[PDB]
Amino acid sequence: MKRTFQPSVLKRNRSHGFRARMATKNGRQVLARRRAKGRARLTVSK
Amino acid sequence: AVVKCKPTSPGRRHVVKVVNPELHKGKPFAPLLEKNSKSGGRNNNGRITTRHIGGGHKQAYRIVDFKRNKDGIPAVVERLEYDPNRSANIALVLYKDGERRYILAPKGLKAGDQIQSGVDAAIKPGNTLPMRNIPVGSTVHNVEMKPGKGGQLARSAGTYVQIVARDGAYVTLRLRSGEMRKVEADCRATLGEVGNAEHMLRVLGKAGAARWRGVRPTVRGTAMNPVDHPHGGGEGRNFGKHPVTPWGVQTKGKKTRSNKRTDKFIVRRRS
RNA sequence: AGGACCGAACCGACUAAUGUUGAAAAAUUAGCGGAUGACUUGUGGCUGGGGGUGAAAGGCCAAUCAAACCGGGAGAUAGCU
RNA sequence: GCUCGCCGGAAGACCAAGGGUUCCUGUCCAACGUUAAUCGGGGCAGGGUGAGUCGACCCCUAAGGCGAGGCCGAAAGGCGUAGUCGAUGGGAAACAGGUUAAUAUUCCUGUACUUGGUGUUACUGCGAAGGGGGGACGGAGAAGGCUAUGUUGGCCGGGCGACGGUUGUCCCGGUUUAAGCGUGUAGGCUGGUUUUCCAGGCAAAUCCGGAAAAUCAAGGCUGAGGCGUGAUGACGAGGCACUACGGUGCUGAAGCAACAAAUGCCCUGCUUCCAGGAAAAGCCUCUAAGCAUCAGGUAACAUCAAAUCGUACCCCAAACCGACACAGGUGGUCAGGUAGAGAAUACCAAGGCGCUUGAGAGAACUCGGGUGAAGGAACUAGGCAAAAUGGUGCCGUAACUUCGGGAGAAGGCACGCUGAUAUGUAGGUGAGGUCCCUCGCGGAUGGAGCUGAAAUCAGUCGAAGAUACCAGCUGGCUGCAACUGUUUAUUAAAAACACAGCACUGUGCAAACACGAAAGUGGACGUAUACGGUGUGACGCCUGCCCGGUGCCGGAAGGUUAAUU
RNA sequence: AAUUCCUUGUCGGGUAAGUUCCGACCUGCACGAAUGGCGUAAUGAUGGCCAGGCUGUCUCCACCCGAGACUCAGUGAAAUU
Repeated sequence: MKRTFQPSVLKRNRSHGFRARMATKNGRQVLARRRAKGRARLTVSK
Repeated sequence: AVVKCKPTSPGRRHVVKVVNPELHKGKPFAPLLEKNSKSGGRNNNGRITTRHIGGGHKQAYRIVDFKRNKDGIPAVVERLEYDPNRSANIALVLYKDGERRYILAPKGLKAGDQIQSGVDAAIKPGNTLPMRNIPVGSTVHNVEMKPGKGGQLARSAGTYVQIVARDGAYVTLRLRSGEMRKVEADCRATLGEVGNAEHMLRVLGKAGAARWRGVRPTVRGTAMNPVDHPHGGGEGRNFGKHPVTPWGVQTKGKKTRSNKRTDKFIVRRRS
């Protein structure tokens, strides 16, 4: 049975990558929230 | 010529084809071709704005000359070609100076015929003149709504308009819909009629033929649920309401023309 | 020639049995339908929640859908246990 | 190590995606492994990924994204021009052999190729953000010519048999060789060359397009394979000195022909059809502004450069997605033998495996199968399940019908092996020879050799010859839907949805309509033989009466009637 | 009748016996003409009914071949309370 998660690095970066987050005002707020919480990994870049 | 397919299998029993041997059996003129990407009825927002559009065969756009402003230079018809972008056929014409162009094919135009445009052009089918110089009561096609803008009326397979009267700077025309409309007596028109009259006699014969044209299936609306369509549902087949579009308009006689900007060029709207 | 015929790959899921703290949060075995087409498949792209998409079942939208998920208003309110 | 069993259109081999050291060596057995474990994809340490030619990067663009100004919007922000990004597509070049415990078209040996920089020499009109050509494109079908590959013969090496026979029409193995360079064949396409002229290609043009003359028929382009060279080489079954019996130097015979033959190549071809089949750059040409004893351009030779990143290993799976070492899911490439129409099926090759608890016993009962006296649907909601039919050729085949069908209707007969016709026939393939020639990969004749159905007659074995696997049950009446299709992923596949056809109605183009506070976009680069909405649902015969009610479309006198005054 | 309550309507066909099925009748509880009426060849993993063949479906079960169940060694769960 085909499952929901079908990995693809290119699609992963284009959807949730660091540059994708910085491209919009709402995306930049996601980074601000995560930085405030002290997340070690800000995004899924690597 | 209309040809009826033999019933060798279901889906071919009711097929009626329109076969025209005069059409060119080769590739079109490359310099007058352009890319034409399908849209699926979706606008720049990505939303479906026109339903029942999608799929179909790949097509290339042919640059057709709807203005016919190359006055005073005779041209000769080279061949007739099949145009997937319209119901009518098109003709490739070569001018005396060596330029080639595409035009709508009139009724009785064939390879080797000579055409011309301008004020002094002869009154023959395929010739384009300002409607001021065209005798009243004649049949024309590819009519311009404004001078120099390009033909916009009577461009379909076997359509045409008739010049009824010419009082001043305007000419009264009888459109295929029966409307009596008047336009400036400086708009160009082409003598004759668009020649594909047999186009309306074809029978697709099966569902797949419609899909080849890029038409997607239509769901009635009485077969949906109330949340989807005003015609809604019910236990069985009820339909106890006045017919109405999606979004709630009567669409059984209600008029929707609310332009009022011109409302002066119309005389005998129709019927 | 054909939304033509028989039939593998491939795409489906009509019947029965098994399984039901399963090998598997829908599968296995034996049969079964389509199989040049309104076919099928890889990669990328677009449509966002009273909105999308829907050959139309209230179907589907990340094992969740007669209004997704996450955070917030929020210790909503509960003449009821 | 010897046997046995299983897969073999994979359960073999090579990749992408994804994972990220799982790869090799040494060492260890607590935990992990559904048991033990000396073993492991486990612990610990060390080692391993070598490129001008493979891929990425790079040049070019598709859908689409972003978007200087701009237009629009309470703010946030939306759309979009010039532009700039974006492969799943286009764009230069490497092959064979050898080698490591683990990498190789990357290292080594041999032999090649591509694009740039610089320099010398000779001859020279060079020049683009512009013009033209080219790149450049669909479905289906049909053959013909080929190769991969296989079979047999010949050749070379070895063998003479654990039990009757086996020096022969006997048995086993091998019989391999690339890119590149030269040749330009089967075959495909196109009439060439010269001169003059012109409202076209935003200006120009010797280029493209157009027009008018003259002169010739052979010009050019494309093109699988074959042959030659590459190769006096490499490889090579097996021997022979070393041989920690783990393995290395040297040496190494034959290395041909015929036949069969692809889903691969010629073929981006040819024929045909309607639903009419990307873009841009590299590349080839044309000139403009400019530069002309310069700079640039073509050719030869020499020289230099081709960086950077990926390269281990798994990849139908124990390493990816499923919480598991999970009977699930996962795109591309390779395609041997016998039988067979076949990539079905059975047994095998190369290769890979026996699926990580076993040992006994031979109760009920459950699961998966085999057989069955007499009866044969009496079972049951229902022939559920099971049994049965099953291939090829020939004969033969009803009602009804839209004349296509129904139809493989139904039903019947023949199928093995051996010999002969014919020491292997019809057919296919085609050597030598002869002759011709524009003397070439040519043409005609010629028939050796090779391959090889089908049929008839006669004989013969068994209970049974389409013997296994494989492989339609058939017929009669009737409801519904015309039909192929679509649907509740995970209890409903249907009479439900679509459907071609039909009708009503809206819509004159800045169309109706739809998404949007708006700009704008779809409709459509369409124009009433068009587009939207609604109902009906092939086809045939047809579709009657009612406008009081509700809606819709017109009407113009009168009554009533908002802001405002 | 995919529509009929009374109802297994009445008559005929098929069966030794037919609330289903097929053909007629018309008292249509409560059919009817594009939310279409009546026919219709072909088609259907579609609903109902009847035959031939076939059989462990059954009368009525018997035996046999395998995997569990049972015993030994190792590992070692669950709902519930």
